[PDB]
Amino acid sequence: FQGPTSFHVIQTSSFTNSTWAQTQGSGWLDDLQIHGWDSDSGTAIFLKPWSKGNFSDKEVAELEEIFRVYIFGFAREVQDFAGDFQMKYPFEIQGIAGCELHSGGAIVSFLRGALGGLDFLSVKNASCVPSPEGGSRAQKFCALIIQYQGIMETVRILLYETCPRYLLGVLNAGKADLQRQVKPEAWLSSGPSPGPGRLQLVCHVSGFYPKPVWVMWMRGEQEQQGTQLGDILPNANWTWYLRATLDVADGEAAGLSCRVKHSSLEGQDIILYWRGSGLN
Amino acid sequence: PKIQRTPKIQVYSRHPAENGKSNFLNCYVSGFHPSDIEVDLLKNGERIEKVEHSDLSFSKDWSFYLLYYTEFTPTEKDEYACRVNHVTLSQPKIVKWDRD
Ligand SMILES: *[C@@H]1O[C@H](CO[C@@H]2O[C@@H](C)[C@@H](O)[C@@H](O)[C@@H]2O)[C@@H](O[C@@H]2O[C@H](CO)[C@@H](O[C@@H]3O[C@H](CO[C@H]4O[C@H](CO)[C@@H](O)[C@H](O)[C@@H]4O)[C@@H](O)[C@H](O[C@H]4O[C@H](CO)[C@@H](O)[C@H](O)[C@@H]4O)[C@@H]3O)[C@H](O)[C@H]2NC(C)=O)[C@H](O[C@@H]2O[C@@H](C)[C@@H](O)[C@@H](O)[C@@H]2O)[C@H]1NC(C)=O
Ligand SMILES: CCCCCCCCCCCCC/C=C/[C@@H](O)[C@H](CO[C@@H]1O[C@H](CO)[C@@H](O[C@@H]2O[C@H](CO)[C@H](O)[C@H](O)[C@H]2O)[C@H](O)[C@H]1O)NC(=O)CCCCCCCCCCCCCCCCC
Ligand SMILES: *[C@@H]1O[C@H](CO[C@@H]2O[C@@H](C)[C@@H](O)[C@@H](O)[C@@H]2O)[C@@H](O[C@@H]2O[C@H](CO)[C@@H](O)[C@H](O)[C@H]2NC(C)=O)[C@H](O)[C@H]1NC(C)=O
Ligand SMILES: [Cl-]
Ligand SMILES: [Cl-]
Ligand code: NA
Repeated sequence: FQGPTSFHVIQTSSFTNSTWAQTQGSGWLDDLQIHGWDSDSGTAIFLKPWSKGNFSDKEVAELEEIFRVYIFGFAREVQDFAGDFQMKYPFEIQGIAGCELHSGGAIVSFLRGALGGLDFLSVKNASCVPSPEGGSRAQKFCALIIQYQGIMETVRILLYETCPRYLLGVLNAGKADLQRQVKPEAWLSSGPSPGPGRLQLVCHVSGFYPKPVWVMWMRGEQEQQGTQLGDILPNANWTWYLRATLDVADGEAAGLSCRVKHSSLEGQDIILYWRGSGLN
Repeated sequence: PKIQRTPKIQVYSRHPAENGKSNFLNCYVSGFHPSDIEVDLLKNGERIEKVEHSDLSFSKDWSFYLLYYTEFTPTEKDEYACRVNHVTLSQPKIVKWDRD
């Protein structure tokens, strides 16, 4: 099956000073957002009609309550401990937790945490593991967190028991959108490059879904190894944009084409041909 | 826990630009830290009010990223840009849209 294979929740907690912290949160299938967290209400925003997966409204409400209580308590506890942990304001903490479906069917769960944009801790087989970047501070944290009744048990249940069934239910519930096929459009452009009698050719590919795509500059059947891929950039409404560039001598641009292969094309690749002397 | 990251700013249209044909203008702001940031889309140097943006997210290396977008109708003369302010920037960084 195509489309996303993982669910995760993220947290960004921004600590301005000893009395002011604000948290932002959201839920994702790979890079596609499916939940928002509404700080006005302390509840989740369901971005797609199928965002609750196969969960009952009662269980969803229980999870939103767990998250609400966690977000509040976390900010409070970190403010109390900030002195004990030699913490200078302002600082930002990030967290991500979730699970992913692998080939063969295994579902693997993960939890990571960061401080100052660097890894701080992770959860490995139900245990708090300090990251080396977190140094002694992360070691003190791991020893502290496990003292809190229930916390690690709730994390264990959520990561290894709740998340896998949630993931499967939501990948099924959302399949008409998650596994849809949307065809890209493609176009060529050119520009100058630094070298003498050097040109840069650009093959633009936009509006495709799912994310996997193949784009190559070609000469007949020969793939040009010099093809440079840009970063895949998002569009609104769950499609992507990608540029594939080629640097070529002026007199050798004739004969080049761009070939695009995508799951949506039904084996009918897009082929654009570069023509010289300003003939598009 | 200390080194700040300046935003990378990429401005691109959803569809190839055709003068007079409606399109969408995207500004992808990524790789920055911390998350507090200000982003505006400009038309001929003036702030566009009808702009949408994504909820905060971050990449594997913990750098934040945001997508800002608006409907726009490009012309031969009009100039569009993305203006960003961040703690790492002395003043707002302006990246103009280039259809190329
Ligand atoms: C949301 O969906 C989850 C996924 O459901 C499946 O997939 C979706 C896409 C649709 O196709 C659904 O029709 C489909 O059910 C549900 O979670 C799954 O629930 C089923 C039972 O309905 C459960 O199956 C049981 O599995 C155990 C074995 O589990 C262990 O071993 C396996 C490996 O072999 C391992 O992977 C597991 O992690 C465990 O270690 C098994 O013993 C059960 O057998 C008994 O029951 C069956 C009848 O079903 C009977 O024939 C047998 O004879 C025997 O008595 C049974 O096969 C799935 O394993 C589980 N999968 C996941 C990943 O959790 C989910 O259901 C709810 O959670 C379940 C954990 C369980 O408590 C259910 O009763 C719950 O309703 C569902 N809803 C929610 C709210 O999460
Ligand atoms: C480093 C290792 C893990 C890293 C992150 C973990 C924490 C990070 C730092 C924490 C420091 C302090 C933060 C504050 C934590 C706490 O504030 C709170 C609770 O606090 C007390 O805990 C008690 C636990 O028993 C609880 O009791 C419950 O009470 C109820 C009514 O009585 C019911 O009866 C229940 O049954 C009973 O359990 C009590 O409310 C409460 O007050 N959080 C927690 O529970 C754990 C945090 C969980 C959130 C983060 C984990 C994310 C895992 C997610 C994977 C994806 C989710 C699954 C998919 C679903 C999506 C739709
Ligand atoms: C801790 O910070 C809060 C939050 O506001 C900060 O200050 C603003 C002036 C600005 O710099 C924001 O970016 C910050 O987030 C402080 O609350 C402010 O307090 C001042 C006077 O104390 C008041 O004029 C503002 O209206 C307050 N704003 C809010 C949003 O509450 C707070 O006082 C700081 N606390 C300590 C102990 O320093
Ligand atoms: Cl909240
Ligand atoms: Cl995808
Ligand atoms: Na609240």
